[PDB]
Amino acid sequence: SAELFKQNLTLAVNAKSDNQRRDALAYVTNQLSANPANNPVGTVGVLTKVLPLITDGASSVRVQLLKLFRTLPPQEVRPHAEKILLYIRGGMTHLSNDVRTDTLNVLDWLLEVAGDEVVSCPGGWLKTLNSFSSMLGWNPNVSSAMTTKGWTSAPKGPESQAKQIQVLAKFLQTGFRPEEPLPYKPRAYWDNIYRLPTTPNPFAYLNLFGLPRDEDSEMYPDRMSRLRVFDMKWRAAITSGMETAKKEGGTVGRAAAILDKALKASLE
Amino acid sequence: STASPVSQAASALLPTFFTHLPQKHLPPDIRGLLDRTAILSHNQSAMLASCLHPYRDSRGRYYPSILPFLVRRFPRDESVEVLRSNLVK
Amino acid sequence: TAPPDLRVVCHRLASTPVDSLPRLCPLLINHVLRCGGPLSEPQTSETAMLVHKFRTHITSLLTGKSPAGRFTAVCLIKAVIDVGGWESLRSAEPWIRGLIGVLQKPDPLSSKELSIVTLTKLYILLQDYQTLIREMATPTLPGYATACLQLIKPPASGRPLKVPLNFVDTVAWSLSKLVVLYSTTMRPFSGQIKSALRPYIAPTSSDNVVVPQSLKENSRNLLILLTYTAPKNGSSDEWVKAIRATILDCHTTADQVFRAVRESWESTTGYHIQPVNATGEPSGGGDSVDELPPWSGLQAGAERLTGLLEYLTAYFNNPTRAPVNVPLGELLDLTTRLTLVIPPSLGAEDSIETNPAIGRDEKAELWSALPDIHHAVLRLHCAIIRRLEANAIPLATDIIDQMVRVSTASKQLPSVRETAYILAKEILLLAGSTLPKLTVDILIPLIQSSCHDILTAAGHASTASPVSQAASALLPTFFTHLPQKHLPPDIRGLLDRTAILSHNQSAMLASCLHPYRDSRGRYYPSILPFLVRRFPRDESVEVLRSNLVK
Amino acid sequence: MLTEEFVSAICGPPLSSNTAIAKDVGIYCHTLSPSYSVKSTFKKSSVPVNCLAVSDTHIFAGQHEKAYVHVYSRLRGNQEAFVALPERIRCLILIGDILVVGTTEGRLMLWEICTGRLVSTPARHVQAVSCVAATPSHVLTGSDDSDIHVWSLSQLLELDSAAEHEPLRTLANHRAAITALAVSPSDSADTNFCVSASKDKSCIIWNYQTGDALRTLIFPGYPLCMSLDPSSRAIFVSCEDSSLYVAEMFGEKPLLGPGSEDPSTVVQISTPFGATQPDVGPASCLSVSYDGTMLLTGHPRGQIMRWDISENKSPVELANLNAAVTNLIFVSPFLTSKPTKTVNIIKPSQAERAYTFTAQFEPMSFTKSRLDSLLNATGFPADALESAIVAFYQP
Amino acid sequence: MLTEEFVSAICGPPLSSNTAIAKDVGIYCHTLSPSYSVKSTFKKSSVPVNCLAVSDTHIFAGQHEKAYVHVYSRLRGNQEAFVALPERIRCLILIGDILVVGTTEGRLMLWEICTGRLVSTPARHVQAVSCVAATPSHVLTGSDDSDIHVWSLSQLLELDSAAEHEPLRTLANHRAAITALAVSPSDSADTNFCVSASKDKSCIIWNYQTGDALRTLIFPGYPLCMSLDPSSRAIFVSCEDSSLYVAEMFGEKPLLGPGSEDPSTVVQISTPFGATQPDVGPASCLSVSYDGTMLLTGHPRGQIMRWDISENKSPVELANLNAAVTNLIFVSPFLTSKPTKTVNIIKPSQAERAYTFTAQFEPMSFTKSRLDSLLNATGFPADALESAIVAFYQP
Repeated sequence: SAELFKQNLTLAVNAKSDNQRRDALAYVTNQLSANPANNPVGTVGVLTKVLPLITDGASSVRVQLLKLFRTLPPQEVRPHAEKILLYIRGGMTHLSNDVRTDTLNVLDWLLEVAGDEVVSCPGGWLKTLNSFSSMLGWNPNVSSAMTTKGWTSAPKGPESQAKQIQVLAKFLQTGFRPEEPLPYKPRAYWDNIYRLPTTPNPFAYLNLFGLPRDEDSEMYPDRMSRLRVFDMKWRAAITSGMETAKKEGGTVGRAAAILDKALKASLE
Repeated sequence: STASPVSQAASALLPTFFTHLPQKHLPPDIRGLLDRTAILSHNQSAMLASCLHPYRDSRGRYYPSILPFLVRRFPRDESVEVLRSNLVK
Repeated sequence: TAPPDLRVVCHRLASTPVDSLPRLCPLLINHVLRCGGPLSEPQTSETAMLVHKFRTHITSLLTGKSPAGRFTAVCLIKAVIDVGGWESLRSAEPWIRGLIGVLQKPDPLSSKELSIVTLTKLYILLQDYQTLIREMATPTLPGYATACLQLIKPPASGRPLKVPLNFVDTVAWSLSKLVVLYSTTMRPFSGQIKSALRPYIAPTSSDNVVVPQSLKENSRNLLILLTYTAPKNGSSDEWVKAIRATILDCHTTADQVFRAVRESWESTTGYHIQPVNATGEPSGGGDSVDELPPWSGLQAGAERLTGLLEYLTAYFNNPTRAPVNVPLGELLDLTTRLTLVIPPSLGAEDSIETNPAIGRDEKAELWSALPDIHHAVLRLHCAIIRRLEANAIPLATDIIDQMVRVSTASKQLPSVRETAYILAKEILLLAGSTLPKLTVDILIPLIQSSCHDILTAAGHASTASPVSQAASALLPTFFTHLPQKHLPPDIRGLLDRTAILSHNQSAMLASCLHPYRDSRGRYYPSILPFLVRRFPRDESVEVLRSNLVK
Repeated sequence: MLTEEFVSAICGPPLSSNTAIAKDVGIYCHTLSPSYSVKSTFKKSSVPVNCLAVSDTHIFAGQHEKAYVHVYSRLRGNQEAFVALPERIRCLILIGDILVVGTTEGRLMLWEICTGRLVSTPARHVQAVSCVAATPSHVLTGSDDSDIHVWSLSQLLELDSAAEHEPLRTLANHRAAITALAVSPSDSADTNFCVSASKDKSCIIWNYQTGDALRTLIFPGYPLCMSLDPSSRAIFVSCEDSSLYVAEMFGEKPLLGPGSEDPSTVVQISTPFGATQPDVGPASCLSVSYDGTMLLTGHPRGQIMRWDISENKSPVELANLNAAVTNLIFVSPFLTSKPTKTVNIIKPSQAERAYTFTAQFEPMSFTKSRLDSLLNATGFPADALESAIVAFYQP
Repeated sequence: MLTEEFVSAICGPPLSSNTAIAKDVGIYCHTLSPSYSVKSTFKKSSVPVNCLAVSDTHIFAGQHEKAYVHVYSRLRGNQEAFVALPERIRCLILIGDILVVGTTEGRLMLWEICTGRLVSTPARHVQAVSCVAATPSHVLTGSDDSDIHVWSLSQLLELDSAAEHEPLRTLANHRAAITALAVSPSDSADTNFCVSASKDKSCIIWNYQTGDALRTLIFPGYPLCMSLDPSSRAIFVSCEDSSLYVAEMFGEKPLLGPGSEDPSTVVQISTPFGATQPDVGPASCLSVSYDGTMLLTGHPRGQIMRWDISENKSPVELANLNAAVTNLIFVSPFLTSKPTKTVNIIKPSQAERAYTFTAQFEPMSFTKSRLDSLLNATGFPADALESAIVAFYQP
């Protein structure tokens, strides 16, 4: 059965036939749902193979990737959020609106299984804000690029915009969730020195063996620094965005209402 | 490069930022910068101080210890020989 | 908007007279070091105008007739080449020739010394930029070397040297710094340096000149590093030949020094002791170029041997260009020969074999001369340990025997005891955890002497002494790097008591980390209550308190 | 920027007909961080298990079948030396500039690469010496005779030593051939330990300076390879069941320490941290990274696995070298100041000569002068300036 | 090997009518090693429990039911001061130069004996401050309201701070009056602890910088006093049942550490290390020697009892003082070099004045020179000799 799993995954990631790919991916999803232990290549290998496929032109194939994600184990997804989030950046960036919507669904999945890892991983906050503001069109950089010097030009769907504002509001409330301390562990201080670290990807804050990080790629694990950088750099732009979405009304207005609630709780 | 007097004064101050400074009010980026400075400067006193004065997050979980770096840079120094005291019998 | 530091510099240089400018030099240097930005700015702004005026005024002071203005120019040029970077480096071509002209003209010695330091800093800083060596360092360097060798070259055989030996020290230090970087350029000057530095290698009491210690060290370093200028990559061959010639000179001097004592020493290398005439005072040396200046008298032979041993020490104190063949066997044989002759206790002069023809005054001079020679041998051993690190483990057994023999021969000299403590710390840190019972038993008097010195300095039998500091540095090593099973219980008790009374935190940590084992098997009590009560807030003491107790 | 590097050595003929991977290349030098990339190659070597040694100047590689060691210069990127040893080489490690070689006859050679001096111990092992570990003070040799011999390095290597060399202690509570040895970096008499793996499915933690057995652990399969974590907290061992086991000494049930049980009690370990598929094979060699978070395992099928202990239980394939990867050795990313540089290596020779040491003397600035303060200080020091001014104004 | 000394204070009227000891004398100073003798006496005081403090220069002794502290000059042998306080003294300790006094009205007072400041805190307590302990950063006050408050020394001793002082935390798990307090030598946030003792037959070990209660200990009688051993391994506790108990924190079963139980689970001690007869009575105060092998108790009938902790021998009577020994304080056998010596003290006054610190400055060579090396070195140094000879021969 392991050989069948490997060949079906290889055909799903390499074949030219949308129907054969969706059937192979449904087969993999069915085996993973029936038994999570039935994974010869591991969750990391499955993610590494299926993550380039999130930009596929086939919406149904993207739906079976979503189902495969939702049947993957979240505790195994959690240590490897950064690669998934980078592929999510690619999905946000790709020009197809259906690909953007399915990648928004994938981002909602990844937030559901691991919010803290996404908002604390390197580049997980400000580059996500770059992506959201770019494909909502509230980007100050894009506005400055569109604006000219001296000249004064004249001033310038619904379901997609509502989904985008909903995912942005969910990401913002996830990054600004209130946090409570754990109770006292009697043997934590000495085990921290005399035992191996149980934290996934330890020494990430050192970044000794990695590329130097700018403001965009720096980690913001805690809510206080997240709120500091957010109020320093992104408050006014998405504030104007939510006011504009409120003036639009409709389902976009409802998504603006949840966004307003989240940003008001952030201001609290 | 040679060691400037300002560098020597800062190196003598680096362990004190761990030993005699409240780490619960310290931002995580400054703690990371201090740990990077200690590791890349090979300050065994600062690495021992960082191991013995761990950083609590907002969650309450301690950060991983520098100790794998200290034991590989100074394997037979008194700083690690005192940490190996649980096997003395 | 130029810096206020630059405005202050320009205004004070414009207003202050040149005769009072040297008194104003300390604040001007601080202001120039504050001026980091505009001086490093490559080539209109007031910053650029003031920088151009400042450089023009520097050049005017350097080319002016005023020696005070020249001194101020040297100080400002040193500051500018320190703070301004590559632009200040490339805008300094007339400055190098002006600094050499300061050396050539009859300027005062402080100005000449600061010019030498500034030129050495310039030639060192030009090594980073490969082209500036070609346009700038290469043409100007032979003139600087010629000026320095003219300053330190003796004017005549019947005339003394004009420049002070402290200035010869500065010249030798500058050439020592420049040979490692510009071997090809100053290859032709190697002949004059070897003739100029000949009296200062091993000066004796017969030279009638008090040679500075720093001059001796710098001359030794320069004549060792002069192998860099050897043509056709003869650096290693010249280094090996020179160090073997130094060992041979040590042996030939030691013959005339030790003509009184009949030696049982034999050579593994094969050197045989030449016969020495019984009549007359012991003499050595010649007027030849390769050999050192002559000396007369047994004491002068002793300082000659001490200076040659310090030159051998400088060999391990100086780096080499290429891999070299270090004669460790010959050095070990030489040190064994010099350490097998030892001063006696009170009344053992009859016990030690002596030549009948040698008089009592010459004998007493010899036994006074031996401790300094043993001290020089121990310093040479310390240098060998420091340079080789784990490569002197093959030599570890013999140096222990020589150190114990020298210390037991002269345990009343504080300098010999301090050097024995330093060498003991180095050897025990190197290979000490595997010493046998016999070696541990024969190094016990060193432990007793160290504990006695520490307790005497602590007052529980004084003040701070170098011997006390060396013994306190050695004290934790007796716990960390010595076999505790081979130690007698009284020695361990003395060590623990000495550590407690001296409040030595490192020694007390080591004693708590190394419990003592007897033949019976009973746990001796630790000194942990003393350590926690004297150093309560120390981090390592906290770890010991939380670990050893559990 | 810190880059972590490792040197791999392969043995045997190629197992697949791939024109991209050259057959005759035996040694690779790689970067693990920030990504996999082959820096350099070294030619014509078939290096079995535990016959590779890496130092900042040279790579020593004992040869399968032949009684030869190939010495490659990392500085010049070439094969410096073909050295022939008197007997078959089974294991080879390097301490300092002294190469420890354990033979099939049971002998140990200590070869000093700078002085060109070879010291041969008597055959105290009745069969082949399988594994050897070293400290600056001790050498531990575990062999196929179910015996581990502890030797004093300072006693083994001396000038004019003619007495036959004898081990200080012998640890023989094993009952099978010793597969692996690892030694804690501590040299103290009370805190040091070693951990040994043998073919009787057992690993014993010993105090090799006092000759006491601290702990006994039993695995379902006999351990092929072992490495301690850098911080001495845990042991990572591979087994013949293609499994990777972790053993932490200071957990809730501690193997060592004050809370540990009696040394006579034997711990059973049956929970595997990881497992490799049989098409990859059991881990022939293992190494641990500088931070200790990652460990590399080499398999005789040709694959290299990277294991992230915190992140992913399943290994991640770096590459396939098309030959049995017998050795993986990590290199420290930090440059260590060593007072001598071994540029060239003196071949072993048996002749009468004075003890000569061959190395390049680096600049460490052991000599300090008062002119150096003026030279290395920005500007001049204030006392130097004011002394110069006073002597200038004085006639 | 050491000469240990200890100071005792008596309280109340003499119990026996006729004795060799003078009825006037209230403070005794004795030498314990090598022989027991009364080295000195101090005349008139009636010191309650925990109302004595000893420094290198002075002895501070609170009076019974009075707002008076008698200060005796230990370097002169007489009584220097009769310092009055606004409120009566329940307890007092000395740290550095600050006398910390817990009063009868629930107030904390800090008298700086070198400047004259008397900083008073608002009455956070509702009853009398029973016991007080001090770290270099914190002050813990346990009162009869079953409350212990932790204060920070810097914000207590700030010069121009006019805001009301407030405790950082309130360690309130006890249910009765806090009898005793002891503090670990450590001051780090994660390695410190403090042990309380209250009238609910309980002792709680807290971390006084985080507020967590690490351990709860039940004694058959309510504790009177404790003392930590010098190694912070054992807590010697006197109880109402005329018994001294030893609670070993880190022994075969760790109260604190990795092998401990939950903090909620309570450990009961029922094994008495020592017992005293009913005529002796329960020990009013406990103290441990500098070595830690020896322990002293004060008993209300006047006798001081020496107990051998190591040998576990029977206690022996040193002398009888005919009055209740309320306070026994050991003096460190070694002398610590203190930068300033407090020869005289300044009485507390509330007036508009500049901040003046009054002490004597001791010579400890804060300055150095080339001539100081010439003076201190035996003979002259060789370099200075050489420079002198060169300057002499220079024309």
